[PDB]
Amino acid sequence: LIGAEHVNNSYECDIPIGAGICASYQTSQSIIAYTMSL
Amino acid sequence: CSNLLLQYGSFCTQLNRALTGIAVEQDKNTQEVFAQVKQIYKTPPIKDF
Ligand SMILES: *[C@@H]1O[C@H](CO)[C@@H](O)[C@H](O)[C@H]1NC(C)=O
Repeated sequence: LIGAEHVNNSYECDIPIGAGICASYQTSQSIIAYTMSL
Repeated sequence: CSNLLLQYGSFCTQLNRALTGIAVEQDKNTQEVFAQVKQIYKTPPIKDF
């Protein structure tokens, strides 16, 4: 995945990517990738 | 082969959703069976039940 910055903190995700990682638009504001929160 | 696929690209095109539809279905299947509660409950440290 390119163009998305990975972040260690976990939130609830809306756009499934796979293998335990989603993506979301979170604060400017840019697109980020993170492990979802159960 | 690709120059002859423009007559069967549509057949190549519908099999993609038939594969995408099942792929998103199995992803939704796990959500419908395991994701019932939104709150994760930790087991108590006391094992005396
Ligand atoms: C997230 O926090 C952990 C805490 O140990 C740290 O090791 C890790 O490098 C952090 N990740 C990022 C992307 O800053």
